Amino acid sequence: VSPREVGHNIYILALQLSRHNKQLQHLLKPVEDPLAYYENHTSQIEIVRQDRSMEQIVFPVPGICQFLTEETKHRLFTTTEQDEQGSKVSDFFDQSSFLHNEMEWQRKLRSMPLIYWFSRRMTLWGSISFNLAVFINIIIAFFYPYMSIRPLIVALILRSIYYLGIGPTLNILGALNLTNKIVFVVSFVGNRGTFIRGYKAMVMDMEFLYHVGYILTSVLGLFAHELFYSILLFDLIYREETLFNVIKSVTRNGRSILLTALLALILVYLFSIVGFLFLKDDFILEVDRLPDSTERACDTLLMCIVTVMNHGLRNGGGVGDILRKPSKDESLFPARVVYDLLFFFIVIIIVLNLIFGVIIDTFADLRSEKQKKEEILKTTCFICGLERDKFDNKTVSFEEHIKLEHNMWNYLYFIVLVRVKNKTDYTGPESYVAQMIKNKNLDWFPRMRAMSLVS
Amino acid sequence: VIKSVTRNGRSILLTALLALILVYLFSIVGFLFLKDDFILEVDRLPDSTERACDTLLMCIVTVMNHGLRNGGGVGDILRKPSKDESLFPARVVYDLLFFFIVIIIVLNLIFGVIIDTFADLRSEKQKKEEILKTTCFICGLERDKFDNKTVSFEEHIKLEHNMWN
Ligand SMILES: Nc1ncnc2c1ncn2[C@@H]1O[C@H](COP(=O)(O)OP(=O)(O)OP(=O)(O)O)[C@@H](O)[C@H]1O
Ligand SMILES: Nc1ncnc2c1ncn2[C@@H]1O[C@H](COP(=O)(O)OP(=O)(O)OP(=O)(O)O)[C@@H](O)[C@H]1O
Ligand SMILES: [Ca+2]
Ligand SMILES: [Zn+2]
Ligand SMILES: [Zn+2]
Repeated sequence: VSPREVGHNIYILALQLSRHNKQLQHLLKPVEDPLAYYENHTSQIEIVRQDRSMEQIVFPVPGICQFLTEETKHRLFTTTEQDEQGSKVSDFFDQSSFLHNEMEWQRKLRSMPLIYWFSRRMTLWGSISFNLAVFINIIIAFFYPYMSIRPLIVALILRSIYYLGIGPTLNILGALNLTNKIVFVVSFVGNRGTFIRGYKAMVMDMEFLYHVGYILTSVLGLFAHELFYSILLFDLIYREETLFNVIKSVTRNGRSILLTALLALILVYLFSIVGFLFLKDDFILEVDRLPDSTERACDTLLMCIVTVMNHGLRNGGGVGDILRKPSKDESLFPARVVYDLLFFFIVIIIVLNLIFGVIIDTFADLRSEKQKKEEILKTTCFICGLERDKFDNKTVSFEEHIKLEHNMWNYLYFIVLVRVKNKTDYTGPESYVAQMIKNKNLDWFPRMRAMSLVS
Repeated sequence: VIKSVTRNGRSILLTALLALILVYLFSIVGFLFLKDDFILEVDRLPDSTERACDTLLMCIVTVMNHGLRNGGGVGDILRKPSKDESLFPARVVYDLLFFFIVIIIVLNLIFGVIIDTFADLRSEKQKKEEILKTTCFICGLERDKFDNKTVSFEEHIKLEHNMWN
């Protein structure tokens, strides 16, 4: 038995009693301070019983709950998605076991000082890696083939190049990049705790495979050929969230873009068939022969298709740009004019612009989705889903409702308490919530209801 | 109109850095495999062709300067290959890949960002104007609360909740 636990229980009893006594309410207010400690370690939630009645539960916060990370909290709060009924409770509750496993990993990790310290500088390791990769690629670009502190680093690199040489500078930079990427991967695993789910889950994790590929590329740059260092420049997309969104603008409707490209290819095949059938003599292409200056590019259907696809798409005016220039007196001049105008209109003006139109549409779609998600998150309760306008002209404000009454993290703390507490010691509401969790029922989370609003 | 471009200038610059990285990769490939094809015509002030891929730096400069500025891409300036050559399919794939990846997509991301910014500015301006016109500055009540009331919204904002008062 610990006096602190008994004091906390008596404090919870006093808090419950103070609802009907103003003197107790005043005395329990904190001015080291026992009241302040109990107040920072006490939490409260609202639950709905079988009889659709709302009850306020006050419980002490489990000790393991102090190890939850602000990055994990922000990530959950910003990624949790609504369900068909428009409720985030399903996903937020589904992540509870992962949250508890993360708390236990953090508690285990903080006992290992070196590894915790290494895990605390993941951003530093990544920045160092990116800077080394940029410098290596710049040196390669500017010297290949051969034979803030950033200004200081550039000066040291110039001095190393001037004294030792480009090869030795590149070798030192590569070794440093490899050591730093290894430290970064060790820090990444120690922090994210991805092994906690399992070796299968860790392998399935895309970030971990991306880092492993980074490591392999760095090894290849160091040993096989320095030119493999260029691939590391792709880390810019990983590092930048705006560039990633810009690329998403294109990768969200990639199926649409590819179908448009297949449609362009089909129109090119048809135009090549027509040209082979009727304009064979007009496909004369000039050629710079290495040590005649023109060749026929439509003697076979395959080659004609290749010529059209390669040149008409890449020419502003279309296929007609590369074709032999016809004389007005020729009997096929109107046919050629119709051919050229039809290709330029159908393929260049319309089909080639469908890809850019799809990209623009995707841009707008991403903008609208992001705005809607931000609006919902900012102006709606995470748990109950009530809007800010329901709390206007109310004793309790929306901010207090989300800070004290329906705190999702307080609900998580209750779930962890129900998980850690022995079955024999459960109270009424603890047992009800445990039974509901066992039965896979979320009706105990409030929904569009608030005790402060109704009373 | 200039704000339409300067609001997401970071996005434009990141797109340009991405274009530069693709140009660096394409230049590396060309130097490794298409060195002989980088022949550029030159008007010498008082031979008429020069090799523009003898070093990686110069090749990068050539690609960045000409392939971005040419509608058809880098393939426009490269030596024209004969179908009988054993590298003709490689050259075709090179040219189509550069024109598709760099010109069609990457160069259009800047214009797409500009258009998106245009729309964002339009929507923000409309929302701000609507709020200002149809909401009380002080109390924030809308016009629809004053319908069928002795005191109208205009009188509420002119006499009752005057910010200048
Ligand atoms: N149900 C909810 N609806 C909306 N926002 C919520 C909800 N629960 C928590 N938040 C927000 O999530 C963030 C986490 O709140 P939290 O209780 O952790 O406060 P804190 O300021 O980080 O902690 P402390 O001040 O007690 O050290 C805060 O922005 C809080 O407003
Ligand atoms: N709280 C408010 N909400 C909305 N509009 C307001 C508010 N207070 C003032 N305004 C508007 O701001 C402008 C300034 O009003 P102001 O009292 O100065 O009237 P004025 O016509 O300029 O003066 P006067 O007629 O007395 O010489 C007017 O358009 C008024 O409608
Ligand atoms: Ca009991
Ligand atoms: Zn609530
Ligand atoms: Zn008012």
